[PDB]
Amino acid sequence: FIGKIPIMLRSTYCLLNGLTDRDLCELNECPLDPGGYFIINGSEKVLIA
Amino acid sequence: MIIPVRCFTCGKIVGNKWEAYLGLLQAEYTEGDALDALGLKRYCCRRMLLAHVDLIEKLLNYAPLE
Amino acid sequence: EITPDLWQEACWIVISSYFDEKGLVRQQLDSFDE
Amino acid sequence: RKLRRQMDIIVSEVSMIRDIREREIRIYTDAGRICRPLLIVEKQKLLLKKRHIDQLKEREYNNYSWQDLVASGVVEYIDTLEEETVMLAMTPDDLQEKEVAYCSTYTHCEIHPSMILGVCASIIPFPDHNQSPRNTYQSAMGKQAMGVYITNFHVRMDTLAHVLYYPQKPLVTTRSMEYLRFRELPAGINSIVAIASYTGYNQEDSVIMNRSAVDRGFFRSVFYRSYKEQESKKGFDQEEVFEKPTRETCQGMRHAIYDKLDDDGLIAPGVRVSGDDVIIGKTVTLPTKRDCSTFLRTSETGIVDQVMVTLNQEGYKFCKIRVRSVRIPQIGDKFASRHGQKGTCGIQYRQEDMPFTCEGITPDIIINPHAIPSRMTIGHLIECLQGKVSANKGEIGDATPFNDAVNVQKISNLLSDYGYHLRGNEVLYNGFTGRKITSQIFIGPTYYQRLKHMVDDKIHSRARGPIQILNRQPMEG
Amino acid sequence: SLKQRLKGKEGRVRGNLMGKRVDFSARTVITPDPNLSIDQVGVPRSIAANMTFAEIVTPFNIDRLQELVRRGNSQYPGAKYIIRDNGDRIDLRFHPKPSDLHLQTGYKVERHMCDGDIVIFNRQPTLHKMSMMGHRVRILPWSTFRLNLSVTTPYNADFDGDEMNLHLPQSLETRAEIQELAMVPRMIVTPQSNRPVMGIVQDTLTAVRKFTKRDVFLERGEVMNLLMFLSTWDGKVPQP
Amino acid sequence: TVINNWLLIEGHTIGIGDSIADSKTYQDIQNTIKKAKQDVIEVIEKAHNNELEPTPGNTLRQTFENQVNRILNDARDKTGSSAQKSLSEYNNFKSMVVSGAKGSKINISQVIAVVGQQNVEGKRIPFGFKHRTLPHFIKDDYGPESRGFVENSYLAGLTPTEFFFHAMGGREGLIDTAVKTAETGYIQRRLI
Amino acid sequence: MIYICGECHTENEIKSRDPIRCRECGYRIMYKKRTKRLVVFDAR
Amino acid sequence: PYANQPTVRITELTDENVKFIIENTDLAVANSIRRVFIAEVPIIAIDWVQIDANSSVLHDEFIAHRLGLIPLISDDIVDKLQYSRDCTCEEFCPECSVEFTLDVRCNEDQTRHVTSRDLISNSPRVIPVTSDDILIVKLRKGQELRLRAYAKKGFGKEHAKWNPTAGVAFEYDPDNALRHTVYPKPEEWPKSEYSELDEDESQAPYDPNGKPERFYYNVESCGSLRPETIVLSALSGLKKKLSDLQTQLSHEIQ
Amino acid sequence: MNAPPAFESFLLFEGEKKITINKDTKVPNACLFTINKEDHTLGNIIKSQLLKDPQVLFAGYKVPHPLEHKIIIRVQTTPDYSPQEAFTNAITDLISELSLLEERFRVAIKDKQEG
Amino acid sequence: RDGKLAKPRQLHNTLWGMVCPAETPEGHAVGLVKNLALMAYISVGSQPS
RNA sequence: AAGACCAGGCU
Ligand SMILES: [Mg+2]
Ligand SMILES: [Zn+2]
Ligand SMILES: [Zn+2]
Ligand SMILES: [Zn+2]
Repeated sequence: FIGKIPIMLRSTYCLLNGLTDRDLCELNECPLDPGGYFIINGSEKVLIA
Repeated sequence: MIIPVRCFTCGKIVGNKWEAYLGLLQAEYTEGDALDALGLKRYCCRRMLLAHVDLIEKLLNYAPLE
Repeated sequence: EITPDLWQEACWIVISSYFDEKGLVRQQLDSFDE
Repeated sequence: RKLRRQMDIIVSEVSMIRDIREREIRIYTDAGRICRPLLIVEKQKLLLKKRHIDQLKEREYNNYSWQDLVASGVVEYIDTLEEETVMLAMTPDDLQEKEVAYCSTYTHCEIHPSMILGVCASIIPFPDHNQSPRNTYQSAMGKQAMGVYITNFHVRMDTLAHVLYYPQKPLVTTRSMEYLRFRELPAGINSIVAIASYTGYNQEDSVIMNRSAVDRGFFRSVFYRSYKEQESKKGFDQEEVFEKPTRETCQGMRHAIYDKLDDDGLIAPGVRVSGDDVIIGKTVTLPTKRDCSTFLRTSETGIVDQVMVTLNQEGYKFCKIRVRSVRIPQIGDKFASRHGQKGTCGIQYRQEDMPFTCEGITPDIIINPHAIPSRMTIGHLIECLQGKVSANKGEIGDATPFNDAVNVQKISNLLSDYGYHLRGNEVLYNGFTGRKITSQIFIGPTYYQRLKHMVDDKIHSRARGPIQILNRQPMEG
Repeated sequence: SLKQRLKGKEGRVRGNLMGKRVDFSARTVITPDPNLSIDQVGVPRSIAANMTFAEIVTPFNIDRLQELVRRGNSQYPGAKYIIRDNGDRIDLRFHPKPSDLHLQTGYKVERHMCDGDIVIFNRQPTLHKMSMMGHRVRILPWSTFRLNLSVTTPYNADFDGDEMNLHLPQSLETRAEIQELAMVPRMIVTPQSNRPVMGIVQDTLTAVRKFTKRDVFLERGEVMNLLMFLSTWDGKVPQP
Repeated sequence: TVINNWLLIEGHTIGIGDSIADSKTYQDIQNTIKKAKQDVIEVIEKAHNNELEPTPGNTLRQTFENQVNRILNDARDKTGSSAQKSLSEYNNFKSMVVSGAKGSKINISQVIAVVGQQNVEGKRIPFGFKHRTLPHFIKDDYGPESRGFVENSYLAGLTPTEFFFHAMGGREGLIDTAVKTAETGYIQRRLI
Repeated sequence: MIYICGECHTENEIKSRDPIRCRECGYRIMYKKRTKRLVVFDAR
Repeated sequence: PYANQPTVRITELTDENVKFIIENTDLAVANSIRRVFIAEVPIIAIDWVQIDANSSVLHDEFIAHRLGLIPLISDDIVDKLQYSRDCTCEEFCPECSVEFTLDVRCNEDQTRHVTSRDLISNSPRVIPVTSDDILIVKLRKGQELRLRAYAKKGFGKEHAKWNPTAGVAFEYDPDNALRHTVYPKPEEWPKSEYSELDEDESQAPYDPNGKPERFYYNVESCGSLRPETIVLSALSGLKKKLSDLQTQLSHEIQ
Repeated sequence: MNAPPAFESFLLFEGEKKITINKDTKVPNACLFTINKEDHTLGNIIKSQLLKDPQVLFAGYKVPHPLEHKIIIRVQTTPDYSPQEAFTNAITDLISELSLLEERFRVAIKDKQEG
Repeated sequence: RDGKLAKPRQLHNTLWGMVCPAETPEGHAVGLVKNLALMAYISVGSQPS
């Protein structure tokens, strides 16, 4: 173990990956939410190109 | 969220017509014919049912507290 | 075989298909995944 | 190019460019290059044919998709500096066909010219009928339009969340709003807008509003404020504790009522909370005790919506509180159409005082005509006419930018069939005296947005308040 | 370092001596009100309740000031503070303190800003001296500043989310100065180009043209209505 | 007060009928735009056959651009004058422009007749690509359509290339508005 | 105190200085029940 | 120098709608009548709301607002009720309010629609008008909604929930003989349903001596009051306002 | 937060006189009536009725400010006739007309219902 | 953001189809903050082996 | 407490 890397939401290594509408609703996650942002200390952070 | 009780412009009750409108649209009425059948003559009441978005159905998918 | 001025239906069908496959944030997800 | 189109050993990622005059051939597999898809044109004919459209129309339960369209060599990704060698046709039906030819070596064709717009600019109806500065203003103001931002907002604990009571999808829509999911989360209301000078309170950029409609829930909304509070330790016995103080047995002597707190020092939800009310009673044992309790933002005058108690990373007690307040649109509140016509509410008249048609229809919003001539937002008028047609027809109008199948004469001809003046004018009666108005006023439904900026969040007054420590001058903010 | 403390903008000299933050100032959004005069400004009640003006007790106004003190800070018009001749400050906002509510000549009562007060009104880009003119306070409901629309072009203001600053002079002498020097009607003609600054704008100008054409014929009741809205009218109906 | 309360009776408005002109006016405008484009084509062909004589003190490019700009400006002015003449006495655009309340004769011309030439840095639209403005046009194309002349009006709507060129035109104004303020304020402060 | 759990909606009996984990399930998120005292709304 | 002698014709009379024509009266009279139709007609609506349990996805004052917009049958007792500010009691009594109680829980799996049918009143005369049903809220399984509500008496000036009317059509001089409006192109304007001219001509010839003389009405009721009694109540209220002015002005003269 | 309550449109705050009568010194036989907590509904009615009186030389009304609920009516009459009498007569005529209209509307309703 | 040189802020021809021409912020960042077109895709890169 | 960064509004 060398460290922790923040995970982009709905990426291939996110827990929401491949989940369906029913699963996302059970998890209290909006299916319309695109992801593509990070969660750091509870806040949502978006990297600007 | 949910159909308004009153049309904002004139004040006609459109809160009891959403289910009937959905049923008519399911019964292969077009929007214009369904609105005419429900008795919404002028465009101010027609826009209510024509442009409504029912988000309450989406809100009811999430499991509730208690 | 040519689309004979049905073009307004055709182009929006292909656009629908494109946005159904990819969506809007693919550059983010693809960049992070790679 | 053949290998790239066959996807054989060259990814469609890769751009290839031949500069003939300089005799160079450049190939880029580099990352970060921006590119867009285009249709391939062979000779004068598209490679996209009717069988492709048939399969894509049956896309469901056929596992045939955009990737299968790419693999067939029909669409190709092209980046910026490969466009220098590309001959593009704006549309197939109008530049591929033989004329007194401008060009015959077309190599690519755009999918649709409206794809040059961004996310915020794709919600503008008739953007090609407006002035570009007004399009920019609308693109900027659309990010501030209030609505339902996310469906699961009741779970989220966010500061400064605004949600609208009755969002409506636009009566006049762009073909690209379906892919922006604007139907599912609309950010505005269709409203009956009359462009007239009624009483001078809509002069400049102001708006007159109908008070009866506002009383019926027109543009009503809710504001959620979130408050974070953390139990912690720092020193050997310095610690923060959630508890209900006795008012006079702590260092922070102030007038505020502590009676609303519970046993654990947290207000239960459903309790009306006003200015100075203590939402969280937290005491720090002074190595007596120091009051670090949190208060509401002044005059927020809200109601506690949700109280949550957890453990943080370290493991101390952590508390989030969400407060709601309803906000009925007032004079100072800011409203805007989809065309850059922004304005505050000059005054609100009841239904009795609003002008009315022969059918009893009264406009929800009245805007001054002087906003139109200089700003040159004709798309606003065209939207208002198309929406008037659509509300009667029962269809939703199409305001996609570059469709030649919509023009103002055709919309007028459609409107003339419903018993209305073909240009959208209508005879209005004076609300005060009942007399007819000599001029005929342009009226119709237009999509309007309520903006984040409200007068209640901007009004401020000062008289011998807090003083800065170093300069002994009044505080900033 | 000290050089950095004194050198740039927001340094001591420019940021705290040449310009500084002040008391008795208010800011909010401006909305039109064509029923006000060109020297009047609409003020919300909350701002007028917060803002105060110190007034000296004299035998003429002692009864009114006592009534204001009895009203106190709870009811809208009353006083917030009473300042004795010795400088001690009595606060009326927390408690009735009925022994302290006595007034005598020489005291200063800080009353709430009322109708008729004189205020400097400013829009921030402040490009010429007509960007800050003295107005006369009228108290109105809701929470926006209200001003006549001919006054907009001096300030270059439009009612699209614009906020304007309000400064309240705190002394009789500075009140006289603002009244005699910077009042709006005294600033109609600019010395910059010897032209009027305020004019008839927007609906009214177009209506002026349409009203002054030859074809405009007005019936009896319409004439009586239009004459009812004249303030300088002598009361004699002209022969048609 | 009195004139607002009178305007309560007559009322004022703006609408689509205020911006739609006569079919004969439309035909005149189209004919003017056609002859203007034909004239620019003739000038281009004269330069192509090296028949254009350079004005004293000015380069061949300068005089060619001057002639084309002259032709296009004359066309836009003629079309605007025709559109203004076509206006009725009831037109609300005219009622607003004549009284001087807001708007102008060029605003009426752009609304009804022709939006006009689009300029970047006081010049006609440049060649951001190698020898062309957009990938839709051919290289070395100095015609009105390729270089940013907007043939249509706001009422009729713009084609995609004209729309992009108009966005380029408005971007310059926005940038100038955003930039000039610092210099103007610094000059004002130094003078004071 | 009665604390609704954030995952399983079981209420927990719990008191001051107790470490928060739901008795049924160990979840760490709790919500306070709406108070008993009544609040009056206008239907405006 | 004296009052009109007006006459009333009634053309259409249904449970929703009343079309009638008033002849030989002033325009100001007609405008004030149509304005009183909206703002001075008393009706009964829910005004005070207390919520006990609300686990639905809509918040408390959202539900209270919807409850307030639900029409209540006001036909009988709105003359009997006092205004709360005029009632002699300190607290809600049958002479100045009507109590409603709501208690719904969704135990069943499929979603339950809480409608106006679920509102229960202490008295039978003032059921919600829709008794399809006006939808108040939708409930998932396990969600609950319990509340009490008191209804008072008011009119449209206070709030639009006390508006008895679903739009009043009003029109006079269908053929533009008085020229109160000026058509730039008369041939482009559709003809009114009250027009008395041929299909070939656009406008009636100008009448310099005429004054507006027939007023065409169309009062559409929202269901609380019958459209026939809305007009009568409006006339009585306007007469009472004028009589109150007469009384207090006689006092001021004295 | 600065919104006045809904009832100031229609309800006296206690101490206000419903009607106030002030002489106009600019012109003889002219009076100014101030009606508190009223709007166009009543002012337009009274003005229209007053314009029918042949002995009334001037009759007009206004709302000094829409955010305030106040009516001002100016009445000028001929030398031998008091504006008070003109106002009372106008009110009585309006009441008589409304009563007749009510009776005829009731008769029309009864005739419509039983055929 | 402090550079008064206008050149990098102007809407370049090569933005056609790549960057929205209408959508930019006002103030000091006009033309310096750009939004992506609907169909624009940013290349992820690959090895040129 | 303060400092820093960021985003936005009105000219
Ligand atoms: Mg502004
Ligand atoms: Zn309606
Ligand atoms: Zn649990
Ligand atoms: Zn009672």
